[PDB]
Amino acid sequence: QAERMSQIKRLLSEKKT
Repeated sequence: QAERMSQIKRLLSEKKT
């Protein structure tokens, strides 16, 4: 729900953390 646990899995996105 949070942009936290999902954030760890968006390493494939263009430029996100």
